Amino acid sequence: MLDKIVIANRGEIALRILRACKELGIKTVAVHSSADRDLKHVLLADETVCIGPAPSVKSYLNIPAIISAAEITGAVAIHPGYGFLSENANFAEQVERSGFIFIGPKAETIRLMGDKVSAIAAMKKAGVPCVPGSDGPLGDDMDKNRAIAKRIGYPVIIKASGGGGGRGMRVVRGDAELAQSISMTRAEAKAAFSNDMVYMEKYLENPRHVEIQVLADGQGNAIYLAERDCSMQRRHQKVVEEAPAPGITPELRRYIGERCAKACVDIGYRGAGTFEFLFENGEFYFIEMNTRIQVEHPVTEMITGVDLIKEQLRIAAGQPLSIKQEEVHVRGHAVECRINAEDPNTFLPSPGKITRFHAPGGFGVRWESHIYAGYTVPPYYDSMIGKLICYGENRDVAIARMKNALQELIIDGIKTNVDLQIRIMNDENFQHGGTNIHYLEKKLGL
Ligand SMILES: Nc1ncc(C(=O)c2cccc(Br)c2)o1
Ligand SMILES: [Cl-]
Repeated sequence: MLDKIVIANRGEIALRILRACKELGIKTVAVHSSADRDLKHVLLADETVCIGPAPSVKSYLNIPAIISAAEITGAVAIHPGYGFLSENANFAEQVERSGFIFIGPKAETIRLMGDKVSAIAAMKKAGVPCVPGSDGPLGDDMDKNRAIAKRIGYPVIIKASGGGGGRGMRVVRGDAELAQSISMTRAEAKAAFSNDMVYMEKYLENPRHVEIQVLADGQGNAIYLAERDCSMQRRHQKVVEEAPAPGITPELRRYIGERCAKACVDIGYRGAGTFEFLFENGEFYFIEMNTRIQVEHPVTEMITGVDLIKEQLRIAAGQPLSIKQEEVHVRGHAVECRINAEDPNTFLPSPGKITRFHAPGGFGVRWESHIYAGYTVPPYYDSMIGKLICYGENRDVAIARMKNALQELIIDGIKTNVDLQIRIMNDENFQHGGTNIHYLEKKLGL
């Protein structure tokens, strides 16, 4: 087992990683900004290193400072969590070059998945179903670009190869808007990623977001741990996630899961990963792969019993996966509601001091958060302050427990989305299940 690790993150996920480390007897190093001295995981960590001032550029994105922290404490590995540097291939490369273990895949694999065009090409080669598309970058020849759109058939969507997560894209419904749509996507990608490469896909009107969780070790084992539906979104940010995805049969699960696991073997994947699919009319279409552990990982843990963070750490130490595919079984159902410190009318972050706090409890209730009474949510970071995860023997029980748990949850002193989450739980289309990626913004606009 890894002797000591740097937790290169903050808030709920840093606490999540800390708990996993403690369970495995791994010593913890909490690197934190000057604004995060009183984070719960920092207070619980074996060692702490302040790596810079509040702004993320000088702290949680500060590569030299994070690596120096690992050096000075005699740590052997770095867990990047999600966000920040978790998908930064240059960071992973530096970590390994500096002699530390990066908890994640090889840097080359991170780089591959950050290149949406080359990632699609690899998955298609591996036998994973992808969206009908350009199968390559679009050039400057508008005759060729029109020809690609015709072959695919309108409507189409232009996407940035350096983008992802709903960022950097526009829908084209005919020839008249094609040139400008390509030009604008190119410009925005250049400004945001210094990478103007763009590609084209068939536009799917009302798909669901269904993603497959994988784990792969260094012994050549690769498994899939069912799927999650993450369709409930505002401005491409997930609000509610659940596992398994409603309407997905064991046959479909097996079909798509086996292809994801096979792809992992082909590409030499290692660690946790997520294959994102658009799912429409009974068909899966690969769009992107995330290499990090994700925000929504706990719903998968609830239905499989697999502790995914502990698996990441076991994998990094050189241990094989603790479970085989034939030992992975979907049981029950889990729902996650993201708790955000946000204004209900503007949806802008609403930081400040929590005055009263009470977490829900009970059978099937899981609370993932660093927050406590008297804790100040800083303005410098993401609005998500907690995750409420409820499990039941079926979806209806999971939702019932979520409703009860949300009513027990007290967070005073700051504005939160608890009331919105309650509304969603009570929404008759959500209760039916299988709402598409556009549902929430439509519901709120009505
Ligand atoms: N082929 C394809 N269709 C839609 C998509 C998307 O990724 C997407 C996601 C969110 C919103 C919108 Br509009 C499109 O990709
Ligand atoms: Cl994430």
